[PDB]
Amino acid sequence: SDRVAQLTIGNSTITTQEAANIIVGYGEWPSYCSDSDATAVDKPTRPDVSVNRFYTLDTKLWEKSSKGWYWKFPDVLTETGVFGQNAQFHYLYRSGFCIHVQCNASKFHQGALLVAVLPEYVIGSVAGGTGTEDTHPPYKQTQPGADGFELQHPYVLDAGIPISQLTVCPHQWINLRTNNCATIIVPYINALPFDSALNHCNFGLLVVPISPLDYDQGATPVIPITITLAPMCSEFAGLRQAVTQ
Amino acid sequence: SDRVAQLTIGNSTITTQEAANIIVGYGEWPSYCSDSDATAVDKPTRPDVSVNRFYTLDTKLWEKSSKGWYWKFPDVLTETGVFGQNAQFHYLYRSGFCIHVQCNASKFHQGALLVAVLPEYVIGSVAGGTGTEDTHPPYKQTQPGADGFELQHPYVLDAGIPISQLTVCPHQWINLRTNNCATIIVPYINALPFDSALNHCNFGLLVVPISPLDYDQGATPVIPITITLAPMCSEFAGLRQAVTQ
Amino acid sequence: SDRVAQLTIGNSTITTQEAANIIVGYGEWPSYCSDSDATAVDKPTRPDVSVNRFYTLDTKLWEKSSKGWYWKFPDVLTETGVFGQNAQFHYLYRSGFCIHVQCNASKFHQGALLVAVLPEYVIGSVAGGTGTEDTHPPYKQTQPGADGFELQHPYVLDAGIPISQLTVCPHQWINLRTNNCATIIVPYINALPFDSALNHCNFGLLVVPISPLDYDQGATPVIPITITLAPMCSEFAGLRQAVTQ
Amino acid sequence: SIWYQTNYVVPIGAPNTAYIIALAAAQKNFTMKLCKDASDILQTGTIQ
Amino acid sequence: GDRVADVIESSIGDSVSRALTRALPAPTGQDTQVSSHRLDTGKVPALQAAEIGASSNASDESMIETRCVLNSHSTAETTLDSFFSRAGLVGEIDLPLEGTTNPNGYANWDIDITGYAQMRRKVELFTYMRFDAEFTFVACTPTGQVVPQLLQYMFVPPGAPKPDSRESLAWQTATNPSVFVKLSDPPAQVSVPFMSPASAYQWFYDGYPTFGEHKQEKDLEYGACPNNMMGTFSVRTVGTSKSKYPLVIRIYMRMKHVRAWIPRPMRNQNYLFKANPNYAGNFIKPTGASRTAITTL
Amino acid sequence: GDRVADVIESSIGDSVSRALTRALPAPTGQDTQVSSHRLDTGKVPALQAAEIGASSNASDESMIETRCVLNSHSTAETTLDSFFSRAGLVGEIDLPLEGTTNPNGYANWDIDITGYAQMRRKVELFTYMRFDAEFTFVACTPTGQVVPQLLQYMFVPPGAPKPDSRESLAWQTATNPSVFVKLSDPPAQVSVPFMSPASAYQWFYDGYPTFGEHKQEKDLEYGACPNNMMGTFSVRTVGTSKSKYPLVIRIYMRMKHVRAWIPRPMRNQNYLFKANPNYAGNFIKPTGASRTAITTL
Amino acid sequence: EIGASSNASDESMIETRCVLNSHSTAETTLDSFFSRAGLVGEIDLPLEG
Amino acid sequence: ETILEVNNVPTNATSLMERLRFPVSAQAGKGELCAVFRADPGRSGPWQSTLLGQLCGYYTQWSGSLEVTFMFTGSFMATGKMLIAYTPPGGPLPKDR
Ligand SMILES: CCCCCCCCCCCCC/C=C/[C@H](O)[C@H](N)CO
Ligand SMILES: CCCCCCCCCCCCC/C=C/[C@H](O)[C@H](N)CO
Repeated sequence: SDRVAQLTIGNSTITTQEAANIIVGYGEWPSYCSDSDATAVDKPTRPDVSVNRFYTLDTKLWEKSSKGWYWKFPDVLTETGVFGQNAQFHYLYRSGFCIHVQCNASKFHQGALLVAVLPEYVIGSVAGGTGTEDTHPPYKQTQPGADGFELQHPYVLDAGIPISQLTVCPHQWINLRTNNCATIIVPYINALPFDSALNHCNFGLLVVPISPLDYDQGATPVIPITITLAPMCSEFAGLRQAVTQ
Repeated sequence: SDRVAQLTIGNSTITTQEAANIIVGYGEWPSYCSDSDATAVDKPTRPDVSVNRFYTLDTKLWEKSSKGWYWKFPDVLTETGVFGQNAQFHYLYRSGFCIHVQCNASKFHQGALLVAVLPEYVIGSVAGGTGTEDTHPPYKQTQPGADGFELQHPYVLDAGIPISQLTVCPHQWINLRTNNCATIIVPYINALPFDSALNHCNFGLLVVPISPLDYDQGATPVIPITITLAPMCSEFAGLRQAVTQ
Repeated sequence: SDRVAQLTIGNSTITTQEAANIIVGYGEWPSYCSDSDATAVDKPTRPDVSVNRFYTLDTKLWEKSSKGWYWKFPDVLTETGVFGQNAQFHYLYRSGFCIHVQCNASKFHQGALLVAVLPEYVIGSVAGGTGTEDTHPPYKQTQPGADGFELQHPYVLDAGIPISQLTVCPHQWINLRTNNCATIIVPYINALPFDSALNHCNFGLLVVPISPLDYDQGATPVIPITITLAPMCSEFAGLRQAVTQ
Repeated sequence: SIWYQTNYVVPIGAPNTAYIIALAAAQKNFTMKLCKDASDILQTGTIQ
Repeated sequence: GDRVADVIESSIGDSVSRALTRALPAPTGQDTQVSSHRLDTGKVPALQAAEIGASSNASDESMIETRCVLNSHSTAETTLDSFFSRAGLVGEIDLPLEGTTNPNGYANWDIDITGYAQMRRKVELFTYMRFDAEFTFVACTPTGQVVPQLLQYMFVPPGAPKPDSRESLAWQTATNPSVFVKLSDPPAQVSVPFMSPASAYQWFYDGYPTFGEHKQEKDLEYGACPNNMMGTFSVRTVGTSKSKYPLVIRIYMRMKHVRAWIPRPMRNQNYLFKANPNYAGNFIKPTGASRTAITTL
Repeated sequence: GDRVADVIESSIGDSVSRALTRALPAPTGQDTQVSSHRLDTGKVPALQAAEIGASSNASDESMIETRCVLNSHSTAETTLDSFFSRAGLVGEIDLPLEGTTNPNGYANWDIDITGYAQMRRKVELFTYMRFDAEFTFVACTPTGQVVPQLLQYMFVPPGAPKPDSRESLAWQTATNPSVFVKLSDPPAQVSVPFMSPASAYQWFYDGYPTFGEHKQEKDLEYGACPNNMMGTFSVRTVGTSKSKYPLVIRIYMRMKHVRAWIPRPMRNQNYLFKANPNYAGNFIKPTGASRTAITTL
Repeated sequence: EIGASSNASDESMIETRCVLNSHSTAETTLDSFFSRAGLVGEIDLPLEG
Repeated sequence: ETILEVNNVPTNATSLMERLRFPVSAQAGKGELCAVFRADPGRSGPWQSTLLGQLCGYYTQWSGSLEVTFMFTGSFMATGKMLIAYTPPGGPLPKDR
């Protein structure tokens, strides 16, 4: 009654038979912007089912020596489908999200993934190691796209913040012994009712294996991690010609 | 009170000071598909302001020897903006239209344009002149795009139908002596509640000068004809990957 | 609450801990013949507990290359116990059935059995391959007895009917990953209130492995399939001397 | 189209290849119209 | 729920089609009322503007001094059923003894009413037409003689197997409707319903039926509407041997319960191909007759 | 209007934020109720699942035999204002006589509280913070001596002209707020409101402020939030000639009316740059101290 | 596995609209499907044979 | 429900039985394609094996939503996730997941 679940939105349906309940980010469901909070005067467009659907963006292979990966939102969808088209044609952006991470193994595999959502996850550079060099992460690292990016130092999350305290953010654990999926529902987290879907990344999703994957030789060595996500209550405003980046 | 008009829809506004009233195609305003007429089971998307706006697609130059031009709908917008993106991503299509043809001249210019909307305007070939050759119009002629296409034999409209009876269709006259704009509002005209926005062209717009343009030498010789149009009550259904043609 | 079940009838009890619900053939429980449907004038005998009991008739070994087996009813019991004695001594016959197929394996075995009940399952011959020979199946093939018979061409069920449409008949699936038993309750299916229990076979039970059995070397290679069945609401009429065939 | 979402993961001691059985049917809004002749005639010569 | 004003007050979902006009009964032509001389300024019925695109609404009374005429002329005969419910030739099937067209004693006629201009010009006046059909089959030898020959007319819906020979297995008609009549009998007559998948037949389909590149080989697909492909008509001489008589079969169609939409200009050029608006490019002729000068009759 | 069901029954426009939790008053720590030995099956408070991502809700009573304790320990001092409303160093301005930094007798300090780890670690605990500010300016010579020098502190909002010299025309402060105090006087203290264009200051901005290609020259724009650029602080020695005394000015900030959102993990690496989460890549140190073995203390 | 057809509906899988289905099921009935005359036997009456 | 011959590649008699089911196995985890088939019930192809397709062969026009259920016949210890996508008309065969 809590291990089996089915999430349907738009024209896509995601099922699961070994779920571990659903986390609502900060105990708040996604909702449309209230008229007392909106600041733009133009009437926003609400395409509804054409954008509020589960997008399966990429598949990452979990290995015994993996460090972890992170994705930026809504960067991952800035170039995907009708949602990406609307985000390119419209200046303003507002939506929630429903992130479903899939990672399935057998009863003889072991390992634990920490799936967390960190708002305004600003990536820092290693500052040339010693710290005397004022470097900045490249565009391909600050906005990795749909491929995500592999963490270099997951202990500090490449941002000087320990991962041991990452659980203060909305998070779920994919421990292969019990559950093979993590569901996090994240409302719009920003200091503004609307923001640019290209320049600003509202939050970053982190998938870091805390307990290394292990299995005896002979079992299936390819354990993929697949990210599936669906915007919720998406709004757009400030239409103009399309902008690619 | 009838010569000045302003049409506003979406985030675009079109004004006119020498209008000649507004023609509603077949006395019927565009409306959404009723639940007793719909056949698709998926919930259609209604992007509203992001697609229901005035698109200025191209400008044609009226000359003393011009034969006429025609455009196909919604072909002209299959590759324009959020409307084109939705038409590419969605299999089904339903919308009305509000076509505003602009053609402005001075009080010393003369000429008359016949602006008409002919549903299911099937273009035929000249059949090799004699008629013994079973030709078909090319893709660039059956689906001219946003550039339209110049009629070869406007008397038969390149389809064996006399233009003298074209006024039975919703039409307006741009006679430069009085009015410089023609406004036609066309509801969805099809035998189906929904249809493909790429394969099927619901109607074709014809702009044929019946009385040739004339003016004494010295006046402005460039008299442009500009087509501006806005879909009304647009619906889309059957989302999949984008299809370019 | 649906995986554990116990069927008790007569003096026999069958239990199961990995059941997959119970199929009532055509949504109708076995019942005695109504006085408005009966045609024989003699009072039928209803031995009740002496015949309405679970008979375990034979055990078939499922192999990786098995084609399938079928049994004929009530042929399988024409020579078994008090039921067989009554069927031999009485001309008329009427009963339902409760067929319980047992096929148990481990969690590392895989395969799927299709257990179906096909009324009036007439077996045809291969007609000499080419089809120019008017052959008939032998007595040992049309009335196989308690040993059943192995299908030669399970795709056509040795009768020119595809097995892909066999699921239209009352059926259950024994997929070793979940369930190890199939329970089908079949009422009397005939165009007559009574019929001969020797000459006429009301229905045939088919057990055909659709997905071949598989397992790594080392596991138990003998996976038996055992058929257990119990007549329900059995009636007999027209007593005379015993007839063996 | 059927795509592998993540992978087919199996432990040591279980078969590496598994089969999927597809069953097809129609919903309760399914209707049919214009009864026509069969597309296949299951007969070559005269049925003797 | 709905809490924002732009959603609460939104007109999205209003499926009622605002119709500026409503149909009014008109059994007879409009009466003419008394009119008198009218000499006033500012108000002018005579001057109109065809510029708007609306037909001028000036009446007889507003232009000249008229009398009172009670018009009792009925408008019944100009209705759609009165205009269209007249049987006319739509297809002809030839069944020769020795020939190259149909020497096998059978012929498959793809159902289409565009093969004859008399019917085509009438039906092509409207873009969309929804109607029932009544088909009558008049069969006779080329000399107009009736002969004791037994025929079979089979309706072959789209997707059904098309017969390939006079003794084909498709003629068993176990599902297809078939008509068995003799030439000595009156012509066979059956009623055919509205079988299109669409809500109305469309004579002009400005589009393509399938996606992909429309090259030269895939160029005949323009203007072909699958929603009008009602099937094939198969006719044969009922027998194993060849028929003794040559036959020509004429099929007459008569629409009924007709509904029409979207009038279009009537054709004014010679027809050239079935399901194709192609016209002779070099032989474009004027719609009407010509005269030597405009100032003379 | 709305006539289709999918529009009439649509939840589009429901702007109410469904909150699964509601704030409850908690002036003191929770009391501990009496518990006894509990020996039952099926029901188990001890076993939980951190897998879900929710903190375990097992209480003291559900694990061990507890007594009744009336907890009167107040939770007032852990509130946001109690934790943050303590003045701390946020910026230091040096006004040397002979030097290379500010030899002109004035200095422009871009307002930012990220220059000192003591304040930065506290403020960086939350992603969004909305508060008022109270700034106190302690000025003294490098020897800690107070001297009779008259200074001017000017608040220069973003867009206002930045002074370029001690006698610049911008010092006329006809619109900008200015404070004139002497070092012998108590430190100047003013209250600064919430001036951000956004509804709350954001210490981390995962984005870029302007469109276009972010090349090497346009690479410092990452992480810079214009909504936090509250302006520049300009200080000068009020006079035409050079001041007699060298001055060092320390600016202490104390937040009040604080509101915070979105807690994040506290920093555990040495800070390197203002407005930049960069850390020493080769010198990543553990959050806490280490020990030789896990089985010993 | 149970042997019963899956009862999942359109509404329980994807976001659907409200469609009033008026398509008649009359033509799929037994009499509509079977009450069409078809060839079942042929008798040959030759002169010499 | 009736068995849908999705894997209707074989033609020989000794292997006509494997047309009923199609295999899955451990993969490289790149979202590869497993099987495709058209959704037309009365069209020549996989749907001819179904009773629904056989009956729709007797009717020219059909209207209504179809349902397809896939039964996994693997071992109880074998897990995995598969994506099954239906592409509305007009779009070609998807090149990738
Ligand atoms: C005895 C059986 C006779 C069956 C008669 C079926 C006739 C159905 C009436 C409409 C037939 C279609 C008429 C032609 C339509 C379009 O103009 C063409 N298909 C153009 O492609
Ligand atoms: C006498 C006038 C003093 C004016 C004081 C204005 C202070 C306003 C309070 C907030 C100041 C911004 C603090 C720093 C914010 C961000 O961390 C940085 N801008 C990072 O870019």
